Amino acid sequence: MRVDLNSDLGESFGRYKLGLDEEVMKYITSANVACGWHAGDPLVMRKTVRLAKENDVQVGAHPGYPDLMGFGRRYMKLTPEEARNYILYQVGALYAFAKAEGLELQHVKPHGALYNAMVKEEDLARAVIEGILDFDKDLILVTLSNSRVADIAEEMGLKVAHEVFADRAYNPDGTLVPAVIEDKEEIAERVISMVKDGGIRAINGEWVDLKVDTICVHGDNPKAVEITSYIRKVLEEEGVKIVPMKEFI
Amino acid sequence: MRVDLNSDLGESFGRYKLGLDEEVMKYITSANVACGWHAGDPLVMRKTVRLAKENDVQVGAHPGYPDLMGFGRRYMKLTPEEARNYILYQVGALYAFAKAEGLELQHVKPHGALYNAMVKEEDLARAVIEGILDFDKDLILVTLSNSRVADIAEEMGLKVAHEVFADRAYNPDGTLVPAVIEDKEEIAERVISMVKDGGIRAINGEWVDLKVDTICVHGDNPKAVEITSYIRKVLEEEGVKIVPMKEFI
Amino acid sequence: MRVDLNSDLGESFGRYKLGLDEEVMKYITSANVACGWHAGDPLVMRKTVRLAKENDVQVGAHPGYPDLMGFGRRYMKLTPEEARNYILYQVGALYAFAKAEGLELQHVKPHGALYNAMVKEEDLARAVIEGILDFDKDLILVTLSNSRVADIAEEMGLKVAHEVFADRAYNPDGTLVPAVIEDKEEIAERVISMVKDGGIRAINGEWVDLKVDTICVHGDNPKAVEITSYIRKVLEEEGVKIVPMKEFI
Amino acid sequence: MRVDLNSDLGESFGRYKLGLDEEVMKYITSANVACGWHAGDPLVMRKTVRLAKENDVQVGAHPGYPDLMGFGRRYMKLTPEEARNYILYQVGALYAFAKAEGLELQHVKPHGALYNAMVKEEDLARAVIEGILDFDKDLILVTLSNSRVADIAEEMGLKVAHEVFADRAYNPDGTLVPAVIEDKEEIAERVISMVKDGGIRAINGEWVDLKVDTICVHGDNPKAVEITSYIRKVLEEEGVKIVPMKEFI
Repeated sequence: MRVDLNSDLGESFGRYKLGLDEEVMKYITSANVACGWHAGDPLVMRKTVRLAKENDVQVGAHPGYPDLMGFGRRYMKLTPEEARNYILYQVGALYAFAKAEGLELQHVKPHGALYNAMVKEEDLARAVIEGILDFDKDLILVTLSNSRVADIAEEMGLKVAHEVFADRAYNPDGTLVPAVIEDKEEIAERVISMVKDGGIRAINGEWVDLKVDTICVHGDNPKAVEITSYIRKVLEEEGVKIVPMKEFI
Repeated sequence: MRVDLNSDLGESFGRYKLGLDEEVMKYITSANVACGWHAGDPLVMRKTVRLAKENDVQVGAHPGYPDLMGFGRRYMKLTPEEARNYILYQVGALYAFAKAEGLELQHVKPHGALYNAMVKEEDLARAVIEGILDFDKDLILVTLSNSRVADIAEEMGLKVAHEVFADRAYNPDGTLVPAVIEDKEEIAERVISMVKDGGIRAINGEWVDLKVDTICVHGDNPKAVEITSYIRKVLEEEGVKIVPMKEFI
Repeated sequence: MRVDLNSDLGESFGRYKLGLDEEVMKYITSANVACGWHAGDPLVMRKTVRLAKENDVQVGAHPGYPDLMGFGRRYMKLTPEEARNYILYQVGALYAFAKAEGLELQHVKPHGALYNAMVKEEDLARAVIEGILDFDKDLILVTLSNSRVADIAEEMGLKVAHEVFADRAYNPDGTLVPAVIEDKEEIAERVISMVKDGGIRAINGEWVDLKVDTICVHGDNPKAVEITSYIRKVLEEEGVKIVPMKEFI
Repeated sequence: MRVDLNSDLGESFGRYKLGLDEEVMKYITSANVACGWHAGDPLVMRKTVRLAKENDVQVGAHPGYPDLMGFGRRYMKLTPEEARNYILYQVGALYAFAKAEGLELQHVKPHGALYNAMVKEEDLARAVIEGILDFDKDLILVTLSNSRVADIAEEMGLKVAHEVFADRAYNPDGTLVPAVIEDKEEIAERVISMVKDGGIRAINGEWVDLKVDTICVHGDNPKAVEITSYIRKVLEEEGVKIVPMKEFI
């Protein structure tokens, strides 16, 4: 068993500090760094990439819609070429920071509403993938496990990592319900089911098959960091190899 | 005699078309593409880089202050690390587009107020140069001919190209007066003096020594494109080799 | 017969000049001034309001989505309270300029994608109307002639002006086709049919009943200004009283 | 003895919560609400104004430079007409929210770098005051106690409130040192000296005469709220009347 632990970092902006990046960076293998559009800024990006380097964490881009006010959690209708180039712009911006710190970008994980819209609109998913291919065909796309987005990525020649969410309730079709488990013990249970059994039961009890390459964890507060630490703890005890996506995708 | 002809392009934004990029691209050797902060956007950047590729024009970054409303022509007080990373962010953003089109970035020419502030503040000039070095130590910095900025670049190990302005009046110290010659014949005269004699007379008649590596030309309207075409015309007749900076810097 | 002529003005931004505001201001009765979100800025707003005052033109707000890059022509999913307060913010911003010039705001006409989304989503139309009511219950909402938006405005107690587009093709249901008549003679024909006959034929020939309170005209270029002048010309010859909405709504 | 207690509120933005507005709103008499340029947004503005109404707190505008990334703490060179209209825009935006909640704006207190720049540049101070006069000549300007800005306001016909900072060290000339007292007991001491003795000693021991109309207090965290509560506590014990500026300016 092998799995990657990813977390959205560098989500602070200007005067506002969001999350506990340095703390959670001690448990994850991959960081999805905001690119200044839905969150983050140059100073936050440089700091986050530096922290990743010091913690031996892989850096990937976390592009989003041009909506700071909405934290990229609101749908914006974009043409395919707009989405393609908007993704390209953000990946390049973050790349400069990885380069400045002697690191290489590993992946690209779209943020919030963009992530959700790609799952629902195949043309948008294709546009985003095209933007990634424009920059580096070796980049790994992080998307919803077993989703059509993954099939499209494979069809277009882009490596893809199937992402699961242990603290989120699932619908029978594999999509997430718009319930969020809060106790670390229960979350740990779900993590084990996913890695050990390749699935989890949906809110109606139906079994959902899941490909597990990476698990999204959080570090918004001490409590979240606590849960993340425990997830790592349990995975280690189960003999699961915790390694970055680049090592097995 | 050899010289590069550079022009600020991709200065359009959203709905607004600024300049005649495709037309002027036929006469220049280097394009300074806006990076979305003071002007430009992802679509404009992609289009401008594509046009450069088709016209065999070298692409360089034209970063500016985060002030769209002011077109980057207003001073903003930045800390050295802010300036360093703000430059890095914009260079990376443009790099993605050059990469997408199979091109390599050649230079970095700061825009408007940032360009002027670097000439006046050595600590700011150093911060910008550090940001460029963070990305690619092979990039060429375009700055005011014979200015202290050029000396600082050399001291820090960054190649630098001395820029002159044939349609701008000069002060005895080599800085530009905050008068803009309008007739192409007169502008052509100044171009010849600079390349042929390594200088020009200031507004008070005093001779100003100038190192001439690149000449800034414009394409804001048919008239400007006309002047630019004539400048190329006259330089050709004088036996001057018109080639991109990378070939001789 | 009476009718108002409105035009979207103050759509310039920063360095970019858009349209021929001063010229077209000589023919219209109402100006819809951008509020800095999809276009416009403080200087453009002050200038446009000053021009309206000098030309005895009524000023109204032209709020849009927070998307400068897309000129407010892209749908953004907003919650009802977000839309309500986003409208309120923009109306207040423009109000300050009307006040500074001794003028009172007459109306509110949503811009681009927001205008279109209101026609399609009753909850969004209601949210926008609530925002207007929050500021001044005497403001007139400009919306698509005979649309459900108008009925909602009436139900909520807000005066509404039915808007028609003489240079746009219509669908049988009263909505516009996503064709734009270009010859002023033909446009003039449509203007006459609307004011004289209270309707126009859709693209399939079916008659469309239209309430005509205000006609949207343009001034993007000399040609558009030419058409606008002609529209005024023909309306005058037909004995139609050209007056601002406040005089008859 | 009478004094107003003001605090910068509504400084949150989008996803980011800054300060403890509702808590500190229980001790102050005047709130300086951000206008969306350096901080704040429509939802934060509406919420803050609603909270002020519920706590019987006066609302004033807290305009700043168009620099979210820098939280308005960075100098930006503006022309007098730019500053005038930039202030006007923000005051109007906030006014809409006060109006929506049945409240009237009481004052205008510039934020961060703009506040500091006005103290240093008389032409900028004049431009800001002109912008306020453009909107409502009855608005009160909050500025540095005994500063030239206050004299300019008086000369231009705008009421002005002299502001002091009990937790900040002073220079002999009345300006603040770029030290911040942290213990509430010491801060309380300074508050008493200012209200009781009309002054405080500068860092070098020299007595500084101060006009005391309003005291800036904070609510960034429980500790700051604690200090603010204590300040109110001590002022009450000293028999000082704590009332909003409009009641005595």
